[PDB]
Amino acid sequence: PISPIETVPVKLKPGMDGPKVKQWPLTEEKIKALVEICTEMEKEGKISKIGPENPYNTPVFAIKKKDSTKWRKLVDFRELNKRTQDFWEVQLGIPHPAGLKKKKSVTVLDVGDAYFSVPLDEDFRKYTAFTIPSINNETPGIRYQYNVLPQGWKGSPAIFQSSMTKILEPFKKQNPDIVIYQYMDDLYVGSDLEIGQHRTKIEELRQHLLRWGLTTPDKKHQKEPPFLWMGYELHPDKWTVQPIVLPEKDSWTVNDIQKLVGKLNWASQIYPGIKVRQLSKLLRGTKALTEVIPLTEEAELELAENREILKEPVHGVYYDPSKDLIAEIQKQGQGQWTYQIYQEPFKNLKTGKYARMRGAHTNDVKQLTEAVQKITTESIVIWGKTPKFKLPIQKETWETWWTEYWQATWIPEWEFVNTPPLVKLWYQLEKEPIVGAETFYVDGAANRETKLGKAGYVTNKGRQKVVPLTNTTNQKTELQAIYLALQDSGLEVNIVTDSQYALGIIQAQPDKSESELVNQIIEQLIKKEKVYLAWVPAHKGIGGNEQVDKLV
Amino acid sequence: PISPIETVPVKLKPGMDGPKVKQWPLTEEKIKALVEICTEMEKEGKISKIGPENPYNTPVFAIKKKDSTKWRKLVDFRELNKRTQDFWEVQLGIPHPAGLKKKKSVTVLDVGDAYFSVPLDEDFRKYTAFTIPSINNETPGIRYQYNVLPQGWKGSPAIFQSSMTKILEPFKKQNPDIVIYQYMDDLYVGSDLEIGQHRTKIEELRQHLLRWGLTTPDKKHQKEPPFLWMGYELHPDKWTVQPIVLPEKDSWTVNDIQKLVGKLNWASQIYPGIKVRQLSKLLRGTKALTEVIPLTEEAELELAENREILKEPVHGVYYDPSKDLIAEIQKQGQGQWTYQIYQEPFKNLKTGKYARMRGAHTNDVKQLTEAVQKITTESIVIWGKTPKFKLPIQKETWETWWTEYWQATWIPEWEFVNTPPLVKLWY
Ligand SMILES: N#Cc1ccc(NC(=S)NC(=N)Cc2c(Cl)cccc2Cl)cc1
Ligand SMILES: [Mg+2]
Repeated sequence: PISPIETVPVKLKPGMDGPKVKQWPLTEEKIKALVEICTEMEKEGKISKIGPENPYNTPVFAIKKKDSTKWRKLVDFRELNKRTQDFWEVQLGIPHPAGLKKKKSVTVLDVGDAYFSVPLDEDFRKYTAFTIPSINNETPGIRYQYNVLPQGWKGSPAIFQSSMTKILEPFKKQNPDIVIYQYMDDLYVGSDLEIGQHRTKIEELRQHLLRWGLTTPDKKHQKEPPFLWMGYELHPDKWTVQPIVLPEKDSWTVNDIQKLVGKLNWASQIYPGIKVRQLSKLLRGTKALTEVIPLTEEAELELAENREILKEPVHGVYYDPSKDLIAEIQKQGQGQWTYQIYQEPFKNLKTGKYARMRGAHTNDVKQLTEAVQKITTESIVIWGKTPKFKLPIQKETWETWWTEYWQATWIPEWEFVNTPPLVKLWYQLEKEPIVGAETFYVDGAANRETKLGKAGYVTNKGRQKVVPLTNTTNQKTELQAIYLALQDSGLEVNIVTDSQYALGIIQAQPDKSESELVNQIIEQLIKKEKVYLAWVPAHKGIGGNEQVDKLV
Repeated sequence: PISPIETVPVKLKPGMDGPKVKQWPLTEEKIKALVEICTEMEKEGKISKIGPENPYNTPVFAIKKKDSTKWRKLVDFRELNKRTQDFWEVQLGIPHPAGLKKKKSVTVLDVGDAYFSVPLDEDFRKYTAFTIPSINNETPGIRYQYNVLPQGWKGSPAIFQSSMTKILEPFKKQNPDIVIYQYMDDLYVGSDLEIGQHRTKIEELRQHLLRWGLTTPDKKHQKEPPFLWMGYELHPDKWTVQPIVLPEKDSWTVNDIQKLVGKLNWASQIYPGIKVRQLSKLLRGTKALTEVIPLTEEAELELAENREILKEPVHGVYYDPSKDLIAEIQKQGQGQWTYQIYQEPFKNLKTGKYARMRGAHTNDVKQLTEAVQKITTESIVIWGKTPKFKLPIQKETWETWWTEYWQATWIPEWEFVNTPPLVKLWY
């Protein structure tokens, strides 16, 4: 029954008073079906009768969707919860298993209908008033008020788990070795004392709990390693995800391609190298809940490899507080980078992927960091410390970039790994102009409307050229020019662009891009011996850039 | 402590609800720290534990003020502030001496310790609720609410005002000319004395607050110098301008001129009085990049006069207490980090720069974290209020490290920006 427990004082949102909703005089069958339920409740102390003087009312329902033994009364609190102060959302933070610690004997007790014994502020009970009717205008209605935590109320999962935690505290300070955790209706208790030695404590736990009204049945209870929690499969030493099945069709619609892509990330927690770029590059569209989205060529190949992977099941090891964490990043190539966190080489703690979903131009070194980063942040959350990295890159390749990269980054210590692909600056531009090297006064304007442009140059050597372009933006040409110059020039060249766009790009030294031209202007940089780029503002800077700006 | 006070009623702005900012995840080093610090405060009745009826929640980190003597709690009340201290920026608003930025020297000692005596208004507590995380959230955070004006919260000071000015009078007498700015947790004493003398005024002051109630851990060293004996002494005299170095080496090429025509053509917003056409006419031809060119007519002069308006600071630049102070810092080169503190683009207020050591901790995310705490104080001191920084750093990287080298009792506001382009080579 109820408890001696201290009652958390609750208040309804400012000004707002209690709900006053009515019951739609329903099946007089169900009626006496609540009248019996209610009466077993008022006796258990769970509720009480009250002089209709100043109460409100919430809709009272009786049901049993089911195909079983009895009926359940279900009070709809919607319009009460719309008036109750907010509480401290604590399930807001979920413990990720990959940072849990081995544990011998784990048990879980069913508390589900325990909140029914946790008192309810003896002053916020008037608002739990509900009216169970009578045969038909037979009685004003059998009228009760809730004395504990209504099964719907907003402040319940909260106030309960508060109250709970409190209750357990002492029991948790006289067994500082064992550990208790809760989950809505699931209290799990895991420890080290051999299941037997474990049983006693759980019974003592149960005995402690009963010493406070909180009751706890053992029948049709739970202990079922694997434990299905938060969409995980929890064993006393290993851990993994819910059964992940990848539906297969010949017709795909966002509604399914999403459930597909998402479900594909969730598996990444422990499944090595899972990719998702190509597959969700499709759902990369407008709000079509049922638009017929036809898998493209990559989507297929990719979904394929996620199977080859997802097929073979995988396990997850736990964290040993006494052993430094390690983490390695692998580059899958398409801005897709996969990692995995270990303490011991032939089993994992957790694995992961990181892809540069960002804008239009990036870098394998830059990305390697973002990944190095994405990871660090995760560790701190899970394990409470940063991991020792092992990354596909050389101190010399790194230190160069950060030393020449306007943004300020910081990578914890890191041990090199020759595991190709090898992250490395595919090229560098001259800091100073090459002496003697032909200068290409370059440019290429386009018509915003005519979507027609020109891109050429003019060298000191007096060499000119102006290739025509149809179906082009302006930035498209300001890069054609460049590529164009690079194209008709010696292993050594000095390029002059009026295009800060083209420059701000090139200067970042992208090793790849989402553009058909920036990936070409790239492989021409990769080939040159000495390349120095220069910036002269368009108009005003019509210095040498003059002759170049005229032709086009 | 042991002698109750008439708490000062505190009203959050109408329509404004307490803060509900989420607790950044900490190292376990940082938890154990705070976990201890708190239990302590709890015994002292300083602050207590709450329940689920308090849904409010403000951030808490842990850093080291001394060196590593031992940890210190630092609640990021940056929020409860906007929702309080902003309206408690006047109700009990502490004024700012626009001369402090001039003393021969400004020592800086804190008092955050003082507040910890004045009981906090029973009704307001709930909003100062702060919560110690756990590693992996394997447990419900420990929840605490303050029962005294906590520290970082910009209203503990305003409430304590009265009391300070009272402890600080029997010293304002003695030493007139000394200026005392109390901004949040720390006092800013500034005097035009030969170091040693001022230094005395300070110690002479500290000893004052001290024999009255306040305590200042300001014991900087302890009769011992091994090449590191720092007690916050700023020198708002050298707070100065002009390092926009136009090359000079009398041998300019098509390339050397090129870059120039640009940086000059850049400052056309911050300085609309600079021409370049005549020097850009020098480029007018499509000559090689490593060829030398010749000084022309007005150009040769244009380099003079356009290097001249480049000495007379931009006029129109007046602090606007209405608007906010923005400060963008930019990675310059090894060790050096140029910066600016404007209120409206291209109307810069102060444009210093900075540097740190290579071997010894050669790190960006450290320098920056200092170039902030420094850039900041220029402000607290100059305009009496921390800026908002356009930090050239990945939101998440910074998110992770700052706490480290972070010495200060305050957290400014900040944001992270994509790429300074043609600005690292200028200022
Ligand atoms: N099955 C299982 C299982 C696996 C790992 C752990 N290890 C730890 S350190 N977790 C706990 N202390 C408690 C715990 C959590 Cl976090 C989640 C569900 C149940 C329990 Cl009991 C506990 C139980
Ligand atoms: Mg042009």
